[PDB]
Amino acid sequence: QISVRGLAGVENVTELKKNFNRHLHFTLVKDRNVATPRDYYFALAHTVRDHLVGRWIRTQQHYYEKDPKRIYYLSLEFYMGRTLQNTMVNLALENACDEATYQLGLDMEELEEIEEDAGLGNGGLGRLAACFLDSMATLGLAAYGYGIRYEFGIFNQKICGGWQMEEADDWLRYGNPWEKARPEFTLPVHFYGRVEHTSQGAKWVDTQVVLAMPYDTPVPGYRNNVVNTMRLWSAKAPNDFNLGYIQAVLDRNLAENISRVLYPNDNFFEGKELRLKQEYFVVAATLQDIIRRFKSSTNFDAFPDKVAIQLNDTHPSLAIPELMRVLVDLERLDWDKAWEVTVKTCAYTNHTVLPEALERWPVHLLETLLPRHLQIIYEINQRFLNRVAAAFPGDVDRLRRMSLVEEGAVKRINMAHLCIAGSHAVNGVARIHSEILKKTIFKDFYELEPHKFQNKTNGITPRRWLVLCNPGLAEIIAERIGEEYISDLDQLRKLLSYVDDEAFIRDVAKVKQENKLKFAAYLEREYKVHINPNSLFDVQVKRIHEYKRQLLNCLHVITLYNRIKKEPNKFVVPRTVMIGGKAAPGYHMAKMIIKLITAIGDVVNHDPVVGDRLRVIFLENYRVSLAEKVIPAADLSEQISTAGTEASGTGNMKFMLNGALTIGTMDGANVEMAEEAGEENFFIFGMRVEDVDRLDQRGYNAQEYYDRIPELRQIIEQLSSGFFSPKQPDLFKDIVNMLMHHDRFKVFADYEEYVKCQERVSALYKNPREWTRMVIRNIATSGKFSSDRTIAQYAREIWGVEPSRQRLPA
Amino acid sequence: QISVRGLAGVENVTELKKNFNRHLHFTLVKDRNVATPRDYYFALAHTVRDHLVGRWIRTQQHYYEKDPKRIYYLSLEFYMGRTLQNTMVNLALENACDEATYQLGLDMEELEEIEEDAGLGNGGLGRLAACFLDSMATLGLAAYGYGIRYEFGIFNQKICGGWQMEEADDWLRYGNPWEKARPEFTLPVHFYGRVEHTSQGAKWVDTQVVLAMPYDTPVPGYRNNVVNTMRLWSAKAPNDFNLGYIQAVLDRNLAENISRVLYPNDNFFEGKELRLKQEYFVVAATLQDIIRRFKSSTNFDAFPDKVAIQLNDTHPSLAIPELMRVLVDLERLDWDKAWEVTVKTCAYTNHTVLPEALERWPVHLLETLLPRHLQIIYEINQRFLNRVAAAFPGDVDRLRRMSLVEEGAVKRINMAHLCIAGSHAVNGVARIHSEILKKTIFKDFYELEPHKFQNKTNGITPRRWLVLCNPGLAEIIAERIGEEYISDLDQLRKLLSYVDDEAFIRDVAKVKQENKLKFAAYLEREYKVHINPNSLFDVQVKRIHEYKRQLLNCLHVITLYNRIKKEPNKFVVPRTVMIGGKAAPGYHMAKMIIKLITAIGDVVNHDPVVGDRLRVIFLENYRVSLAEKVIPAADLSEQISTAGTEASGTGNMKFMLNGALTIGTMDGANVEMAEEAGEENFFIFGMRVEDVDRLDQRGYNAQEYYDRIPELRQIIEQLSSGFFSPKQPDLFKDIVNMLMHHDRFKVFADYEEYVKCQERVSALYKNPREWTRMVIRNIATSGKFSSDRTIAQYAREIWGVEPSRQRLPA
Ligand SMILES: O=C(NC(=O)c1cc2ccccc2[nH]1)N[C@@H]1O[C@H](CO)[C@@H](O)[C@H](O)[C@H]1O
Ligand SMILES: O=C(NC(=O)c1cc2ccccc2[nH]1)N[C@@H]1O[C@H](CO)[C@@H](O)[C@H](O)[C@H]1O
Ligand SMILES: O=C(NC(=O)c1cc2ccccc2[nH]1)N[C@@H]1O[C@H](CO)[C@@H](O)[C@H](O)[C@H]1O
Ligand SMILES: O=C(NC(=O)c1cc2ccccc2[nH]1)N[C@@H]1O[C@H](CO)[C@@H](O)[C@H](O)[C@H]1O
Ligand SMILES: *Cc1c(COP(=O)(O)O)cnc(C)c1O
Ligand SMILES: *Cc1c(COP(=O)(O)O)cnc(C)c1O
Repeated sequence: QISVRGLAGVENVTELKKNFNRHLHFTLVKDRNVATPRDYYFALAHTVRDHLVGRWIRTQQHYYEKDPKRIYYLSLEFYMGRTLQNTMVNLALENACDEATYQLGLDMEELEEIEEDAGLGNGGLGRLAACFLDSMATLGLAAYGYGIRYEFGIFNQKICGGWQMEEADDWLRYGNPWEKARPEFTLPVHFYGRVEHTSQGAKWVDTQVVLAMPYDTPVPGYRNNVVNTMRLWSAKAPNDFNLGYIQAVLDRNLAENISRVLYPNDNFFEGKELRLKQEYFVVAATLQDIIRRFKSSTNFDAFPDKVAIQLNDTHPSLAIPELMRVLVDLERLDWDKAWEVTVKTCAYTNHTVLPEALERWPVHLLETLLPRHLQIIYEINQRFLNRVAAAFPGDVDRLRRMSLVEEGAVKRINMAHLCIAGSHAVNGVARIHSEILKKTIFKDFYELEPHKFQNKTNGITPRRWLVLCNPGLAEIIAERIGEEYISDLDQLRKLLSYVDDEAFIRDVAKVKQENKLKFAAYLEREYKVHINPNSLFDVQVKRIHEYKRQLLNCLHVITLYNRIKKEPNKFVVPRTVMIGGKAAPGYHMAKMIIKLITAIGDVVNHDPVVGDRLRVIFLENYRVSLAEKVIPAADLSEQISTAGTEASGTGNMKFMLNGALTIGTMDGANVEMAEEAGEENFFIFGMRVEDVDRLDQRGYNAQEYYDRIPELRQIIEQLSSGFFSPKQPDLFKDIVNMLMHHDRFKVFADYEEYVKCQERVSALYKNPREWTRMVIRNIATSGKFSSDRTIAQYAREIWGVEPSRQRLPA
Repeated sequence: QISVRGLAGVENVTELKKNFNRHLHFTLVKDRNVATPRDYYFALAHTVRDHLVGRWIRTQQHYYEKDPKRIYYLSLEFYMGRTLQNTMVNLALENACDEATYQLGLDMEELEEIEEDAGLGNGGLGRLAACFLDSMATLGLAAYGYGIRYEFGIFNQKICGGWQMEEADDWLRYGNPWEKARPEFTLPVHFYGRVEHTSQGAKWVDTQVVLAMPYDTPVPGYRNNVVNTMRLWSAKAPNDFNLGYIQAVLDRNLAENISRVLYPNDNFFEGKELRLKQEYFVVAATLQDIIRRFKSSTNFDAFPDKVAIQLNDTHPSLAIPELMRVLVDLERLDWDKAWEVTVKTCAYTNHTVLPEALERWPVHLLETLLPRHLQIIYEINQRFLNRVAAAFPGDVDRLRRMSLVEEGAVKRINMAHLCIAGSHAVNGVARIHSEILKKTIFKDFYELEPHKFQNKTNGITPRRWLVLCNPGLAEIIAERIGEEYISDLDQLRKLLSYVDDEAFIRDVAKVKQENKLKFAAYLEREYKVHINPNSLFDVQVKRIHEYKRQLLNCLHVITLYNRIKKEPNKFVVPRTVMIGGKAAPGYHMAKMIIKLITAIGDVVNHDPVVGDRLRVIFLENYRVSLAEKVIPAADLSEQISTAGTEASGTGNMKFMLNGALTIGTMDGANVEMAEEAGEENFFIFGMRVEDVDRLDQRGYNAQEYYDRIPELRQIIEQLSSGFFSPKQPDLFKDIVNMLMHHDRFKVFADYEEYVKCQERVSALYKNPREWTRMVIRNIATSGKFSSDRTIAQYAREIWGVEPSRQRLPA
């Protein structure tokens, strides 16, 4: 149908049809008489999967022959989403499969909706890992993603009586065609025990053993015949575990619980033992795998020349002391040499400056679970602090600030401090964030070792986030500038010479309208909710957090409602306000915010005077597959975090690429997005980082804003009096109390500028031609935010490897 | 190589080779450079599996079109063993696969040894179910085996310091190519809750739900293109289960523990809640499946015309009240009609008369777990006892004897009584056993309903137990009488005209010698134990039980040792005495018996004066795959249970078919085996059932035998003094105490006759020609003991269906 989806050659279509029928018969044990849509999905998945095999085997043997430096990306989260369409896109099989299925009497888009998301992440950090894998394969790097195969990913969200309910994400129930179990490569992981000091160094003895069984998933590059590997570890009990008899067999569950479920708390670090076990589990199994592969190429001087380990936050930070443990205790290297190798091997990426999110493990937990690692951490700390003392003589407070060990009621290990000490490179994820790290939380470390600190601005893959989710836009771009931009996104700059092109203006607006119509139809069919497709689609989708200020959006919504009620017969630009995202199960305030959004909808959506001029919808179960639907449909992207709190954001980049305009603060990557597009093409409002600092020095008094802004006062009175909860008048008392007395994120301080800025959005939307021209200026300058750019920078500036767009033979 | 293994056609071999290579590549994601023997096994399994698919689909659609009466075989145990060779045998693919693999540079026999046994049973009862499935498919019956997919089967046995150690049988670790998961056919099973009595009958409410997910395994008939199904249920938690958050997800393990492990206690009924859950789990899921299939052919009058349910012991006895529950509470049938349907549908097979093995469930357990079923059981009991009272007026003691409810400290439900009341047919498993049921434990029930009581003598499948395990014997038989005997075992009678045939005598002896050489080589390679292949192979393999009298065998072994020590320079017929079998983990005496056997070996095997004249070996980890190796190698089959205790035995039949002579009591099927072969061709010794009864009336005094038999006295003195345990002199005090004071199975009473009979065995073995002639007379009369005969009798006399050897189109 469309060019970017590839060729549907007669020979290919014929072969796909027969292989589909072969799998339906031999693999699924079904015929066309009893087969269901799910059976058809699986037949197609197996058919497409077959095309990966040759490339997967030959990519891996190519790495063995050429022996390049290997990149190991360690993460507790990989937010992959669906695999079928992405695989077809990267193999140029989409049109051929569409034709093959069509000739068999099937709708491929219907089959695609059957696949479960691989939801092995919470949000941004997990999705970044996924985009990175796609980019590393596209750029021909010898890269491996290592993580945990959770039996249950991020919970499915149900909304019941306006409240979030959590249900288990049983994503493996029907099987996973994309993984290959590798039981033959199972490795042991050790826990508990004790340290014995002998004549020839320390020995870690009397341990309990859990087995790590790998499952491999192919990661195809974009049309370069490269297929890399994501290896996820699953926990298995040894066969003599607990070996009255029945109970011993049942108790195997305790060991296997390590890989059972993803921790869904992305707001607040909780020092839970099971989480610590998960972190060591992935680190210990992965490092054994790395060392084995290195030995199968005695001398560890060349280790950092052949191995790079990237730590996705501090979650896999135990890699540092584990590598030291193996090198010192098992390989018998001297400490100084092992440390040199470790530092040159490891690099650390930070994703937030919020203090409550930072990992600070109680010493007593590490003492019991990982006694040798604690001893190694203590030794690292002493040697590090001796360096600090030598560089800054007499600065005793610096010594306590920089220590890996934090004193207090309970002693804790600061895992970020461990990561900085043990890595040759530390990076933030957007320019402003990286600067904040050097000026604030890691200031002391920057002063000691300035060369370690870098920036790597985040990005998104244009395969999933344009070609896959928005083929209509990809095609109209391809018609003008060709197909090369898909792996070279900077080429989008060529679209600037089309800003006054009448045909292109019409085509861009048409694609958006089609996407909006499709999403409006999705909402009616799956949820029975009615929306006006002609309204401005105002979208805020992301995890629910106070710092992300969904509450500020709520205040604007109520403002618009109140203004309509005051002047009913005055024209306003119609809006559909959509808010979606999951709340961490133990985050009370976030759960209250969800209830508020639904409560506002209950009032607004049923007011006859409002009509179709304002609609408020909570998008249930926001996840990767839903993002792929809603982002192409969006007109306005809400990126409204308090300046200095969102490290980067990546949803922002997805919206920019797909033809939405952005209303945002100068926070995270918003700054660079505005820099690329031009400030005149961005709806920028509110306090800058410097303004927040000034307010903190003075003291934030929310009462001041309440007293001076009548429209804000009305909203607070409505919330407190029970206007949005008639049967439970004091339901939102916690929200009001927080806003008035304990608001860390200064919601009231940005209220006036936000509402005014929103008025300017509505003004521009009244002029469809000028709206679309500004959209074109955004899409055309989105090139910097390709994860291909991000990965090329990691490769050149941290890992010491050169990317390549050269094809492997098919 | 050999005729019975089929043709190796050029076209077939070529196609098998290419499909092997296709699976190694696409399915296993390997090439010949990195593939291991295990990978090669899996490639072959997938290749052979492909040949089942068409036949499996067309068999099932054939049953849908013809709509014959369906047979449902309900069992908690299916002892299947390995599947690869059996599938090849039944599809006539063995020679072709042998050639295909040979041309690829692989030894098929080496690949076959990689497959894990499906050890989903304890012994005889579980293996009977497996042989029955094979026979039902071979006889063209529309039959379904229903059971539980245990994650862990019967434990692997390790011998450490002479003691049994148990380790988990993790049989699914590398995957199971023979099962097809059917998640789409998942059904709910209900537990706990309470009964509510409304205007329109009882309702079972407030239950907890566990899901039953089926896995289907193909059961191929012998070269008739029939492929039936074994459906095994796996336990799954519902997605809202327990739905702080983390714990709720982890707690899903509690529901899923239902299908975790096979109970290994085959000696003593233990009223454990988890076992009760397993029994209801299989019954509830199965009956829903049956009713659904019946409705997809309103009127349940035709139910017994279309459905037969066979209960393998009382383990699935809850089928009776569950069927009543569905018919009365859900379908709204009146009680009397539902009861008529139930009785005509169900039949019960008993497997033991030992009181401690009979299921007697505490009422309090059923009250809590299955409150509606208990109410139904009470109603069944009242109506049944009203019938007893009408037939035998004034016989008050008969009423308490026949009650389903047993009074005492704790009230219990006798599940055997439930089965008899609710079944139209009750059978024992050998003629003597069936007679014992009518004269003793079920005497009252036989007097009330004599027409219900039947015999169905057990059998074994000649596919697994001759063609598969002993191809050399199968071939020499086939050379004389053709191939038809494999599905018509009565044809073996034709071999009687070869008893004086010099060529056949030589061929039978040669095959035995080859089998003995092969097994002697197996013992050296896998266990490093040395045996003399020229010695008489004296074998007792079966689960360790006091009633099976491994201890009597032990006494004979020590007798032979003592006689050698007394007269060292006298010739004795050399023997290798092999004893193998698992003990239930909580059966102390059985564990002591294993230790005794190894302790005897430790003394006997290292005595220089003995030399190679006597060797005692404990065969570790006895299981189906090991039985297939040792049985063909055996000269003497030990079947020495106390008369009246072994219901049938089936190991006895396996040995008879494979050219061993039998030393045995007149117990179980031994009686019929001796009847078929002629008593002159069997080594029969010891008390008959009548002799045991006489001794019980008088009182068994072991001291009498000890006082009157000097050779027995010596052995007891050796055991007590610490001759077989020098460092732990009183190790065997428990065994001596039991034998002297508390022996339920009268070991001493059969000692003298046993030793004398064993002397006659040795005498015959000195004459190779006459030994072999007697062997021929045994093999030639083994035909009755085909499970094809057994199943034909069940079909005609219980199920009301006619078997067929007619082929389905390929
Ligand atoms: O597709 C699958 N087929 C079989 O397991 C199967 C076909 C067949 C034919 C005859 C006899 C036995 C047979 N068995 N299995 C799925 O293969 C998926 C993709 O690898 C797995 O994720 C999933 O766990 C597994 O259920
Ligand atoms: O997604 C992020 N963090 C987590 O998911 C997270 C789970 C967790 C568990 C325990 C302790 C800490 C934890 N954190 N950070 C995002 O990471 C994205 C990728 O850099 C950024 O764009 C975005 O600004 C940032 O908020
Ligand atoms: O044989 C199997 N192959 C795969 O799972 C597989 C091939 C492949 C190629 C590219 C990308 C992904 C891929 N995945 N799976 C086994 O299939 C067996 C037989 O059905 C199962 O018992 C067992 O659980 C399962 O591991
Ligand atoms: O194998 C048998 N029984 C069991 O495995 C068994 C497990 C179990 C658990 C709880 C309660 C009772 C239990 N029992 N019985 C054999 O069943 C065989 C098949 O009929 C006979 O040949 C043989 O004589 C007989 O001993
Ligand atoms: C991109 C993405 C995110 C990250 O969004 P931010 O707005 O940058 O926090 C979270 N969840 C999903 C499903 C995503 O796709
Ligand atoms: C046949 C068989 C049995 C039953 O043997 P009996 O001697 O009849 O108790 C037990 N275990 C296995 C593995 C068998 O094959």
